[PDB]
Amino acid sequence: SIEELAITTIRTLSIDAIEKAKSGHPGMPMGAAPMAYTLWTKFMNHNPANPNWFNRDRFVLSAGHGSMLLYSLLHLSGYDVSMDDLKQFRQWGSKTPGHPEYGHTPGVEATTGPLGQGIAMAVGMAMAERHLAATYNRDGFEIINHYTYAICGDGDLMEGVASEAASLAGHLKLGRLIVLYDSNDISLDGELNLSFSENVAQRFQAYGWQYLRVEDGNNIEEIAKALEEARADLSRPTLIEVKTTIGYGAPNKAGTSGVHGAPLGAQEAKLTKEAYRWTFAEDFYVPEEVYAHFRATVQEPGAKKEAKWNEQLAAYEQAHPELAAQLKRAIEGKLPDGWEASLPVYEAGKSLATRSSSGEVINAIAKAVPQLFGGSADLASSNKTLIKGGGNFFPGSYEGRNVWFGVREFAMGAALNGMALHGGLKVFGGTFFVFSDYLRPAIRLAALMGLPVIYVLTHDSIAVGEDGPTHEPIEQLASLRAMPNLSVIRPADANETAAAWRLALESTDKPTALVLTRQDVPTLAATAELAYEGVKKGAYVVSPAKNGAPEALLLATGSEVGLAVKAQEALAAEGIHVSVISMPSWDRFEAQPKSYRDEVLPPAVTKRLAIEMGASLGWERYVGAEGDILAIDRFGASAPGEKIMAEYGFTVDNVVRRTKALLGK
Amino acid sequence: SIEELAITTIRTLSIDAIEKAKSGHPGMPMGAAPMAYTLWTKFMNHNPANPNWFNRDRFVLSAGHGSMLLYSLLHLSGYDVSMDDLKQFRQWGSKTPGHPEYGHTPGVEATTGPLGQGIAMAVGMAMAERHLAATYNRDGFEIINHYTYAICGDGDLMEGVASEAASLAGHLKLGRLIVLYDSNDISLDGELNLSFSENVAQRFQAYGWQYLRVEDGNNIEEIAKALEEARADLSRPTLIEVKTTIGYGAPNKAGTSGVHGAPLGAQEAKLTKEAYRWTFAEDFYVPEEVYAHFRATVQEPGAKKEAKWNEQLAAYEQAHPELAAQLKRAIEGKLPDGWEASLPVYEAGKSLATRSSSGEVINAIAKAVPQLFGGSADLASSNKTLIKGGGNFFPGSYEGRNVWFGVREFAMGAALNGMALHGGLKVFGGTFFVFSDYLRPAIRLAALMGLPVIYVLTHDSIAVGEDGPTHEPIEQLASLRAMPNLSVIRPADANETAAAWRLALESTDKPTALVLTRQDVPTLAATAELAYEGVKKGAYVVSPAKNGAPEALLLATGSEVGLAVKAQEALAAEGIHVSVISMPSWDRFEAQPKSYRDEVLPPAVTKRLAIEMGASLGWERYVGAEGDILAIDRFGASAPGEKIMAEYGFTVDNVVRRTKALLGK
Ligand SMILES: Cc1ncc(C[n+]2csc(CCOP(=O)(O)OP(=O)(O)O)c2C)c(N)n1
Ligand SMILES: Cc1ncc(C[n+]2csc(CCOP(=O)(O)OP(=O)(O)O)c2C)c(N)n1
Ligand SMILES: [Cl-]
Ligand SMILES: [Cl-]
Ligand SMILES: [Cl-]
Ligand SMILES: [Cl-]
Ligand SMILES: [Mg+2]
Ligand SMILES: [Mg+2]
Repeated sequence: SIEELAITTIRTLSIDAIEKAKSGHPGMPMGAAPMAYTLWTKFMNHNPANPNWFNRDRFVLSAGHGSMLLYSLLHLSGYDVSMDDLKQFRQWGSKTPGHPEYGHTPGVEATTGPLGQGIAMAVGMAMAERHLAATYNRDGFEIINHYTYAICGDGDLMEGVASEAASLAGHLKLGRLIVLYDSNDISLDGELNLSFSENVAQRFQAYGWQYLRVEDGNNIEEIAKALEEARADLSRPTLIEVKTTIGYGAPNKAGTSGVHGAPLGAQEAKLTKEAYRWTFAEDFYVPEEVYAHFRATVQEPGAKKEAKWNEQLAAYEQAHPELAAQLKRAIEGKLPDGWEASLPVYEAGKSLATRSSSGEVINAIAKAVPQLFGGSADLASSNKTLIKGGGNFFPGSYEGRNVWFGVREFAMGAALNGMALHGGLKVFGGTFFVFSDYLRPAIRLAALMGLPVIYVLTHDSIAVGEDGPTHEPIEQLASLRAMPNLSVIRPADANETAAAWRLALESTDKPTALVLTRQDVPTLAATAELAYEGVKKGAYVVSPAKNGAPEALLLATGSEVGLAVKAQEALAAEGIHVSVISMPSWDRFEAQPKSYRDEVLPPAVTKRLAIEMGASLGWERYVGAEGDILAIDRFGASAPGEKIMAEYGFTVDNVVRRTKALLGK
Repeated sequence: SIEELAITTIRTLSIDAIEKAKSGHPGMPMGAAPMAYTLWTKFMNHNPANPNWFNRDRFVLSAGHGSMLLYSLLHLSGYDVSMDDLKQFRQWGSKTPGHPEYGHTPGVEATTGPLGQGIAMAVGMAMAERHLAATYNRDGFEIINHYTYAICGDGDLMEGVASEAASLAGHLKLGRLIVLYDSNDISLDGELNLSFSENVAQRFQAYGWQYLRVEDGNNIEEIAKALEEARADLSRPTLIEVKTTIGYGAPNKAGTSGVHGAPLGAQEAKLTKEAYRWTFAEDFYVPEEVYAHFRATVQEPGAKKEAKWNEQLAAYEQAHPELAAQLKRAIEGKLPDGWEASLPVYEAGKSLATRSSSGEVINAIAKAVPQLFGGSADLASSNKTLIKGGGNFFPGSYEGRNVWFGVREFAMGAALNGMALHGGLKVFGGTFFVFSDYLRPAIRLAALMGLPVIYVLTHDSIAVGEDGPTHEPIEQLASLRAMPNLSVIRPADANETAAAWRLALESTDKPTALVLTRQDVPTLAATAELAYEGVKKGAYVVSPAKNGAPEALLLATGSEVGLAVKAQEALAAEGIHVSVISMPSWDRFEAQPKSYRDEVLPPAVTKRLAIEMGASLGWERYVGAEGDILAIDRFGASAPGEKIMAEYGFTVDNVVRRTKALLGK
């Protein structure tokens, strides 16, 4: 049968590439190839000629170690994955990295490897599909309509982020999300029973999922059957548990954890090929009949599906020209001409938390930017993230723009990544800066994939006060500044906050963390003028010395900028002139040339005090060896916030006092 | 009824404390007072006169926003929490912080606030209780035998950490763990149905838990019946869903999310006490007959119980004097005198990954230190954590010392906090450094509570190779360096690894992260002699300049110390003389006096190159303004590790070219 031979071809390309690499994970591709074959050639709607076709079904390999299965299917389907690419598995600069990397392989929809997260990112994709369908499907035109598939394994189902995401997806009745569970009773350290014994069916049923079981993971009629039932039932996400033998066919290693994560070896790979009836003498061998089978089943149907969808789009264009022009910009990642003029501008004196001015920026933008979409992990009323009038994102009204993620920071991070990968949306999530730790691995995959997600991180310091040190960030700032390709902006007032929002929405290729206060911040007088370009360049001179030549520089961020300005005013009354530097974003300031940075931090002004309510790690770069740091390198406390700040030294007097010491006065 | 009157006292005290603080969370205490009084006064075995009684039931309030419910029961029961303490809720330095703080309050077993983690810490405590029962109990002496209780809310049960922990606890059949779920259909933003609609009972049964439902959370008899059923089924852990009205008794605010986290206000407070029939008209008032009731239900029974256990203990001493002697030492936190003699010492040049030398050290410490208990998150084969011959921690064999946490990093981390809090064990957990992000919030809780937990974090760098950038740490070091009260050690070789393990085990008041390699690192010349004092001082000259007069300093950590010594050798062969500095721990170095710091880092020697395969943040502190940093501020790649390290510039020839450039040579 041609189906069997395609499946053996997949199994054997995967083995050989892993042998040549002397590295990788054979056991999962060997057992999962039939289910992956069946989904890829019989149910999934995609076009190898255009992996960016916007209405394609989205596929996610959550069990990322199995990546040679993905690459085998990509290559045989005619994606731009060549045979030489498969012979470069796990090699420097290749298009077949050991775990799936989005942006490095055509057709790969998401970077996985960190277990659990792929499922949750698929949930994100399925949410973007329903929200987009409800925004653009009008008057008989079903322009957004597609499934989200994922293959996961035992480890994915032990990770909490996948529990969070399954709960959320079932709650939202995401009927177009179908997960195939590679259920092989094996994890990395040995038998599944070492660590895991849940009734997975009963658990996914408690979330509101359709559960289906495949007894024989090699029987493609039982698999295709399960897939038909899953695609039929659009009222619930589906989990298809497919019982497999890890390393199926290896006479000595099938069913053992030894086959999870190291090459079969030349001896056992020979015996496996014999067990497969794979007669052929050559390695990396694909019979022409297999390329032909894949042409017939995938390449050629895929191009007609997309052609036929291009026809429906052209008619929608003519029927609904504005709506289609909006959709086309959304797909292209563009914002509506002139949206930015809708941003608020705040006068000096006006005092409100930067979480509150964030709240106002959001609603101001939300009208001008239809593509904005997001929410909070059960803190909308504290983070100030609600889009008023925007609607609740619910199965009865997927057009609603407010997502109620629940107390699931980590699912929220990864769903956000998934929505951004889908395309068509600008997306944000809110929580307390301290609990940004709960989604830390999702922030990392955003950075690695270069996804311009936006984190709304409020309650940024010890000024939080009474809820105490579990709720008071100290190190989180430093911990994000050290992450590559993560933009971090801690705006100093309402105007820097609108600037920060603007830059974050203009980002195309990296996540932005917005660090915001619980407590009021009075608006500075220069920021209305300078914030957008000032924040654009990471740091600037928000308040220059009045006598032009500063005797020392005060360096501050967020709320502390106001503190430093009031110290400046006290100091100049005494005849001591300093320049205050706002430093809303280290990463963007380091992106500028030294010509600019030297205009902000003039080398001749060696006396520099840093002022920031957070760990000191890193501050020596900017204050230098004659400078001083006023920071916090200890945990906080449970007390009114202005009192903590005082006992920790963030007072006008102590700033003046430390500045005077720097100058020998 | 005296029962009602005590329950109403709890409620009023909670309301009054929040009013006076003008901050706090009345909703949960108001709804959950009955269940907590029932557990506290009728089932828990505890002694207010000794909160450290070792065989007490352990209680954790996972829903830590309800702190005043805990402080009320502690005050009323005769723990060292005064009325003045209750009147200082949420104030500076007070014994009643806004969320419970272990070590800041008598009777408080864990710091909570961050949702989900309370349940998983309680799982760890129950794990501790069974490992210690299996170790010390003998026929006729069930000397270790007590329950673990927690109270959680809806938010706890959305958190991934509590799904992981529940799964593991069901798998481990921890029948003595009983969780009371305050099920009030409300969360912080509104109704539970915004975000959460699952069948909790069905999910928890899928884990292997017993599920019990109390329909009227004010009926203390129905609560008592569930606790009796739950305490009687020791084959499974129990979840009791207690249907409660949040803010019960407040005629306006009961059952709304506005009573979650703000004071009632004086009006609603008056109206609430009216509904309760509380007519004393004095804030912070306790009827004398309520104290007397708690003294009859808690104080006197508690002293009798500990006293009976102490009689038991002395009987156990007589019949099993050696085990009783070992038990007493474990309880008091001591290590077997002389244990450190057992640590291995490695000849120079012996070449071994520090994960493998960690493995060796682990089994050396384990043979000499019975109380060592630990495991990995499905990465024992790769982290090298297995205790050989130590047995498997299962219900067959709770005396087994190897714990299979599964792919549950965060539950692992939180459960380690639980075991350290219980007392009597030295605990560790293994996973990839890059996946330490998955347990970040529990690392923070260890630091905050000062628990000498040990993290075994292998695969520390790009040397990991073919698995790619999702698996290669970059920023993790900087992220842990910035955290208060966390010790981070990245040993240079096998001897610094031995010394690191020794210091992490010797710790009493802070956790320790061990940053270990995948790849071999040769053992340096001088570490056999210098490692212990050297790592103890955080940084030390490991290879001083041959001629005694350094032209520059090479600063390095971990596997890069090797590289630095080769460069030094090459440099010396051209007439250039540099000193090499090992810095296994920044935190330990900063704890040295300046006189010693200036001796390792002579202010005279301005020309310094730091060398570390991770983010640059904070190295300017040690290289200074005329310094240079050879670091990695980008993500990694999929390739053989050697290939990546060379492309990223960690080669002998490149360190030499940098050093010469520093010296204008
Ligand atoms: C978050 C995370 N933790 C740990 C790992 C290491 N790891 C990779 S696969 C795996 C488990 C393998 O078991 P399963 O998912 O059942 O896959 P199978 O071996 O059956 O292919 C683990 C722990 C990981 N990649 N991500
Ligand atoms: C990890 C984490 N996320 C968010 C918060 C903020 N927060 C505190 S309580 C809560 C949820 C409130 O619901 P529930 O747990 O049901 O408590 P109830 O209001 O019913 O007392 C949230 C999100 C937190 N403390 N920790
Ligand atoms: Cl608040
Ligand atoms: Cl104790
Ligand atoms: Cl203590
Ligand atoms: Cl004995
Ligand atoms: Mg498996
Ligand atoms: Mg609730």
